[PDB]
Amino acid sequence: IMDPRIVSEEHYEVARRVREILQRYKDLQDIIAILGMEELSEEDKLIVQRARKIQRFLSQPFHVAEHFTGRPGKYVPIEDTIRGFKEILDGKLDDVPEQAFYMVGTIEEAVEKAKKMKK
Amino acid sequence: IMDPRIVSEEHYEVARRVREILQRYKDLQDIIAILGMEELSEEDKLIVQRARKIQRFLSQPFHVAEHFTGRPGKYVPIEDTIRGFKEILDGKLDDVPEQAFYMVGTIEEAVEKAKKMKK
Amino acid sequence: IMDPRIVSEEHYEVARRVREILQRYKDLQDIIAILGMEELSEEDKLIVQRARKIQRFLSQPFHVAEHFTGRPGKYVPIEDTIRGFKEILDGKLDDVPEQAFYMVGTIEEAVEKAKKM
Amino acid sequence: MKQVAGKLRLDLAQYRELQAFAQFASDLDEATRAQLERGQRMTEILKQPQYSPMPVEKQVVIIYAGTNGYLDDIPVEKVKEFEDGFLEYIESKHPDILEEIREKKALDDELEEKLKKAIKEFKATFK
Amino acid sequence: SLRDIKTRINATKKTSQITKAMEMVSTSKLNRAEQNAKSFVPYMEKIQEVVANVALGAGGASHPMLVSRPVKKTGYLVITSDRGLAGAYNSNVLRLVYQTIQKRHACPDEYAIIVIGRVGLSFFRKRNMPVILDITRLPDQPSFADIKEIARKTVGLFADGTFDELYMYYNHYVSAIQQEVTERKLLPLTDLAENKQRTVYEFEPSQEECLDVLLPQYAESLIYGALLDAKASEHAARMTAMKNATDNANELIRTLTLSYNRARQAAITQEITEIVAGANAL
Repeated sequence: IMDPRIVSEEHYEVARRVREILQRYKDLQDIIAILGMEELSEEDKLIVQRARKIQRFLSQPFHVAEHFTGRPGKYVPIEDTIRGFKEILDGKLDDVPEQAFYMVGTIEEAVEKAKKMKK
Repeated sequence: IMDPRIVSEEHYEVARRVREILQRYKDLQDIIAILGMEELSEEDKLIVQRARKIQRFLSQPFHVAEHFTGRPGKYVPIEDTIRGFKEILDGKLDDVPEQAFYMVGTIEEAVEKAKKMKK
Repeated sequence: IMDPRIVSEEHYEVARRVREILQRYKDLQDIIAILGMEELSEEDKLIVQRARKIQRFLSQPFHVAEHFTGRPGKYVPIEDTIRGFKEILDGKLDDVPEQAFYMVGTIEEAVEKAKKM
Repeated sequence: MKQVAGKLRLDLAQYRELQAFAQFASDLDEATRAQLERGQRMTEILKQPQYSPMPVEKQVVIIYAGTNGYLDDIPVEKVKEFEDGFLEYIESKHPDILEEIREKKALDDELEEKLKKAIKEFKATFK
Repeated sequence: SLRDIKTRINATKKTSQITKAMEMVSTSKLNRAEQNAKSFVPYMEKIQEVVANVALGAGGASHPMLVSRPVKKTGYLVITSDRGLAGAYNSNVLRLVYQTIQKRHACPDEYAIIVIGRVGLSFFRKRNMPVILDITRLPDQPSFADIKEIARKTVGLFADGTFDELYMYYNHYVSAIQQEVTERKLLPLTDLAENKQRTVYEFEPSQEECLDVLLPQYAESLIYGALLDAKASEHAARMTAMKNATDNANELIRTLTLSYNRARQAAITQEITEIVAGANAL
């Protein structure tokens, strides 16, 4: 189903942009372990910072996982999945800490959680 | 026999403290093979400085080896090995060069071997 | 067969000197890629020039190639190629264009090709 | 294609080696900058979508335009928009270039017409 | 494990190509640093000789910058690089200045420290030592006007009588493989050059005001000269460090490649023998 004729235009764009930023980060994180993060350029630093947040926002608390997560469980509809990933790709939430995306649901919760974290 | 119940408390602390420094230096070993030790700073640098001395003080001239090298063989009592490694770990012999712990018996021999070199 | 007990002393020396100059030029190639030719030392430049001319003098116009190019073809005896490279290594022909050594046979042909230009 | 693809082979071969190391560096020699910039643009011309094969006459025209370096003022993201825009101007000339490239296959004689149309049409509209 | 060692090869291959990128870019920057330094040498020669000749010729020592004085307190200038991959370049200048301050002074109030570069600043921020100036983020190509205000503070504090003795620590560029940790005494000018050939100078401007103008020009020139050599030696040090790092990675790639080929052949002979043993049994 990941064909431009079947899905919406922004669904196709957001899905292809997620794979490119994470594929770029995958090859670059290996280098950082030997050269150190101080030696890489500003475009690389920006890709690392956004890729970390994207990779964590892919996480979600399941209803069947309450015993393993200590959380109640949440459902996210397709429009909210597309809307949430787009703000991260466009850099809107560069200020939010990378620890505000673990086991969360909708993107509004990440901003509320950052306020609870006093930031 | 390496259990708190069988060995002396002094022996158990010295033996466990030796394996921690040797394991930490085996973790740094894969990165220094490329970059060398010029990048390392503070405790990681000090840990390799002591680990070098410890690795050499485990070498001993045997009586059966007199037929290969002109050096006489040596027998080292348990009280002398524990005291020598304890002083190396504490840092009392940090000023002595690393080449003064090769094929020796007791810690006092390292002091005179360093004095012979004059460095 | 490359040992001096089978090949003559000049055959061994000419082969060793050719490998030493070509190996030294391969080192300068990444330096030449990052920096300009004018910056190299006088001795470094005197080896880069020699190496390019020696590498071109290794080239030869074959007889089977007459269907694809105007070049007729050339057979060079062992005694003539050893004699030729020895003159090049001493710098006797450094005051000659690099194209004089390109796709040629014996050393006298490079001299006549230079005189024609 | 033999006349045009020769330049593509050299420009693309010098790019495969250069990007693996010189991609991150801010200031290098102008030659290396031009080699990277040309290699990035030629690797955008080779990208293509499914079920849209290109006739050889259209392929040699776009490759010729890129190899000669007329895309040096075009951003790396705009190269795909330039392919469709240039091929739209060529729709008016399909009657001329289809018969000449399909029958004569002589891109050596055709150089004057390709250079004239590509430079005057885009420079007049883009300025 | 055959699958595990392959990841190490892929890592070493990419990281070697990146240490090679840092070698080529540092090589280009070393040439500009040496070219730029050689361009200011004629200027440095002209400005330093004219101020030296008027400061020592046809007159006695009567100015606080030239005259010997009892030392109440002293200052030190040490210059270092902003990033850490330069090799032993930063550690050796810090070693010499640290051992020297400890050898003749036992309290932090006795001396003042002037430092250039993030690693030098970090070295004085860690442990416990005072700092009067902490400049960082200077451009790759420094101009005479870039460090003008930093030099003005250092010579100004001396001219105002706050410091009685001043030293400079920096690396000197000799060759692409050799760089020397070097030390100089900037003030007081207890020693000066003598050309043995002299010409007349104007007697209208006051002796004190004339010296007060030419002394800072010499200090600014000397500090700028030290930076030119320090940036050239930094790029030379990083070029050698990256060359060795790339060579160590290329050697590790062939040794790992050979081990992978042994594992590949071992896995195939073991697999084929388990297959044939099973077929023979059946």
